[PDB]
Amino acid sequence: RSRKESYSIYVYKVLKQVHPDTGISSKAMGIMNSFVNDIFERIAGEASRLAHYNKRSTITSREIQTAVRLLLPGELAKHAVSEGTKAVTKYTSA
Amino acid sequence: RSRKESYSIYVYKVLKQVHPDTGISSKAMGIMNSFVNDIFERIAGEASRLAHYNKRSTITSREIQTAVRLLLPGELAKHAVSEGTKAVTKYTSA
Amino acid sequence: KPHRYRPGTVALREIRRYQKSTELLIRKLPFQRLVREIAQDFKTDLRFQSSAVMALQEACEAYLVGLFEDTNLCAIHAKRVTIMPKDIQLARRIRGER
Amino acid sequence: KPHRYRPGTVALREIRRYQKSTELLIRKLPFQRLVREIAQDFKTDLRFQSSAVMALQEACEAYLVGLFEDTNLCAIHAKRVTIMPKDIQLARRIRGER
Amino acid sequence: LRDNIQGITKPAIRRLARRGGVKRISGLIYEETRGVLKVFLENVIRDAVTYTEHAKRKTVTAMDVVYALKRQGRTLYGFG
Amino acid sequence: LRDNIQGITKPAIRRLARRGGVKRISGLIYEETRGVLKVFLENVIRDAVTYTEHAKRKTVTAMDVVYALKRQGRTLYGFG
Amino acid sequence: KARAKAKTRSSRAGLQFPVGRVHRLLRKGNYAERVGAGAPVYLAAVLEYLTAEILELAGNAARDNKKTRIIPRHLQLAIRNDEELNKLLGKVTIAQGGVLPNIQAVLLPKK
Amino acid sequence: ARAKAKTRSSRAGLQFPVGRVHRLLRKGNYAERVGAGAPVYLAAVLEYLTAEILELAGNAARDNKKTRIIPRHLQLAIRNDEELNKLLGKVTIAQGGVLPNIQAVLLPKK
DNA sequence: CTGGAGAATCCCGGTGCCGAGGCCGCTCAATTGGTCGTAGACAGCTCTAGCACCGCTTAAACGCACGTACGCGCTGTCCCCCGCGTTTTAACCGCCAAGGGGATTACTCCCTAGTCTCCAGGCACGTGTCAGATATATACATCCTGT
DNA sequence: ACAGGATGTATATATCTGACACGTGCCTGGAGACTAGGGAGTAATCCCCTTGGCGGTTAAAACGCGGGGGACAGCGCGTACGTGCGTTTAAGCGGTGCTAGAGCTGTCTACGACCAATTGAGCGGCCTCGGCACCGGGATTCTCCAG
Repeated sequence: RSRKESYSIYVYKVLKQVHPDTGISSKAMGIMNSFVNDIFERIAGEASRLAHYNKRSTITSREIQTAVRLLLPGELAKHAVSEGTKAVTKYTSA
Repeated sequence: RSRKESYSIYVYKVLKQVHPDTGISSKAMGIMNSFVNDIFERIAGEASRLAHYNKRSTITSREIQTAVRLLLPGELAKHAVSEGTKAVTKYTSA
Repeated sequence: KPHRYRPGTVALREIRRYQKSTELLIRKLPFQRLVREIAQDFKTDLRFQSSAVMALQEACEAYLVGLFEDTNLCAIHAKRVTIMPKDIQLARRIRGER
Repeated sequence: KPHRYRPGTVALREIRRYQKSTELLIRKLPFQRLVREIAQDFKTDLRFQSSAVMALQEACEAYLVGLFEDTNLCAIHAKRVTIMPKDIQLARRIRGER
Repeated sequence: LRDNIQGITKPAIRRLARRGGVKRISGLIYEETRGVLKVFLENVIRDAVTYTEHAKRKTVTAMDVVYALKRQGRTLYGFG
Repeated sequence: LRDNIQGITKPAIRRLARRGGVKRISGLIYEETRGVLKVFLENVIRDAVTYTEHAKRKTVTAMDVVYALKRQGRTLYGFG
Repeated sequence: KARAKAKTRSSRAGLQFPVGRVHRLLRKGNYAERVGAGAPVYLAAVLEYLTAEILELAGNAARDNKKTRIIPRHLQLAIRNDEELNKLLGKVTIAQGGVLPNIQAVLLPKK
Repeated sequence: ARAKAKTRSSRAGLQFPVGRVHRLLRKGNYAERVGAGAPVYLAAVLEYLTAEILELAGNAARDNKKTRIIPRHLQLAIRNDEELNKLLGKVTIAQGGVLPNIQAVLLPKK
């Protein structure tokens, strides 16, 4: 056989975190999966282009942060940068 | 000093083999260099996505061919495919 | 005397109906036949997953609805309430689809 | 009586003049000051290569010329020859800026 | 298959316009809409069939369609 | 460095419209054009400054502007 | 042989999205020959935040639709009602999402 | 004793550098492996596109009574050719200007 | 400016059914742990070019005056599209059946990475010199007033 | 519809002039040669799942018709904008100087790849119940004609 892969469990965990008594259908779950894959690809591609422009061979949290504040608009970018920074600082301590 | 890279001599060779008694300005040569870089990046990125979609790790002449016929329109696509196939055949023949 | 709504009010009612709703507004089988005809123009004896034709229909309906929104904007810009092929052509020209 | 051209004829002749040429139609120093003023809020004491300001001016002029072409098409669509702010708004809305 | 563009009927185009908030529709709109839909469908299907031929496949999958769509700047959610 | 948008003069906007093939220009066009130019410049310069800051530089280079434009689907030829 | 109990990297970062999976995808996606340790953490945090924003707005759209389950229509309403989310996903079409209900003022009855 | 070196561009009958294209493919991390024929195919395509646009731009320069291609000639070549215009419809040529065209409604009435 | 008939829509209450979500077993992918090589951070020196200033010329912006033609409002007319009822048709759903090919696995082979050496293709620099702006003078080409 | 008067714009020559194209010397990055190993091409199988057909139901499409309301042509007018001119302003050119920061350049250290063992997170499959779809019945709202 085979074995697929999706963000379905993670999207469901985030949904139960933000709306504990709200469900989600398979079509909406697939749309969220496509959204996560799309934003992942956009951010990773912009970070790859940043690293290639700056003649760097590694993608760091700086490349991801710059890609996020390039692709995401306004308050969305600000809050995403804050979340990523706090997650990196929490991960470094642990 | 430093050492820069450009397609200037290749663009000039192609110009001379397509218009022997015709020159090109520095700004036009820079525009041609930017055009070659942009089309190279477009074709290579499309071939990269084609290889990643089919769970392949190598970009071959067929990935480049598919990318070309995905990116160039109409007669440009078929003429470029003809040129690439001819070049690959007469390269593998020698 | 039979009841008759004035021209436009039924149009507004179905505007509200089809903007509230979310289903595909094109019959599935004719669209599938159109898709297969175009594909056979491209490659002979192709096969389509049901999800492939469904994705094509979703995309085509979204494109046509957006194009009609821009077309309605063009028609209103000309102090008209009727969309005309000139409005579609202007919308596509500005979008760059021409 | 001094010789005068009718309204719109020297306008047409300078349409031809500015579509025949390629130079930048905005004065360099005011545009450079505008660029530095816009950039000053994003980052202070910021510097610009001369080629960077030239590239910004080229891109801005190309964008404005394309927007004016779309605006002219919008104005002609409404059976007018005078472009109006509503035409720019419609062009930007269809293009995707709004 | 032939003349299947007529399967995109006048009421279907009217419904699509109603979803677009169109109140009044000219009689010539339907043929124009069929033409523009044919052009859009031709572009998307050409790219999708190119993707299918690259995979040495004979079945056009939903992945081919969504890759073709996101190539045109018409990225679609809900199919992978 | 303030009010430098008025440096984009009415004759300059008129010349830009003439290159756009505009025969007649309303009087309110100039402020609207200044607004749209301000928005476009703000977007492009914001992206270019982000690229510059990621490089730890403090001079906006031509390549930063070109990358900023190419991100917005307005790629510019002639500066690298 | 006293190996410590495995802690997933998402738990170390305090995230729900998978840091290890994102790291593998970054490595396998041919974005760079090297991927930093904090890059998947930052990317997973950003993805989780954006997912949380969309899901919060879509759950709100399901609330006033008195539905306890998110459907594509709710996602479309949430995304197109939010200006920033709509700007982020302007070129994206959502299957079975519909459109925002809006009618131009000139088309309404003139009274 | 090594044989005489032959550039892969010469072996493929190309002007554009097959070796440089191969190195750029292997360094732009498009894939972890790059085939032997992929750089020569890409170089052939790039050389053909360069030849097409330079042919059209040189024709424009001749029509402008100039023997040197300038950005204006490249712009005219790109915008007049509808396929080349479709390929480069999102790019702006610096110092290229625009195509000379006036809408017929704006032309003098009588 | 409402009254009331009529049609569409919304609220509500009772089946029911299927898919969303939870549980379980497995397995493969993330962890951990340890090592090694090198990417980049970091300090330091250089020298490019970006910024700032000054003065003069003059092209361009600007403010004003005038007239005209174009935008816009109003009116008529007319015909095209909308609302609606009737007839037709083919979409849709359910079911069946067959076989095409997607897709998964095993084997092998050949094609690409990686190395080492070597040399020549291309780049930085320098230098004549010639398309090509740039001033003239000129020969029409249109524009516009007038008749 | 035709003179002709005037302003503008392609032609036609000198005339410098930077920018271009070509020649040189390096030097670093492709090319020749060889090896190893894993990616992929090929073959076999199997089982989704796609296609094709059939029949009944009925929702939707096609057709026709009456009419009203919106598109469009025409007219009037008045104001905003084009044109031109005199005046003002600051852009542009050409210097000059200076120094901030881009751009190498060498060290080294910390960080990321890679390998092996391990285990638990996540996926495939099963099952079940309740959220929502459907249906039927008022309650409500909006429409439109007639006052």
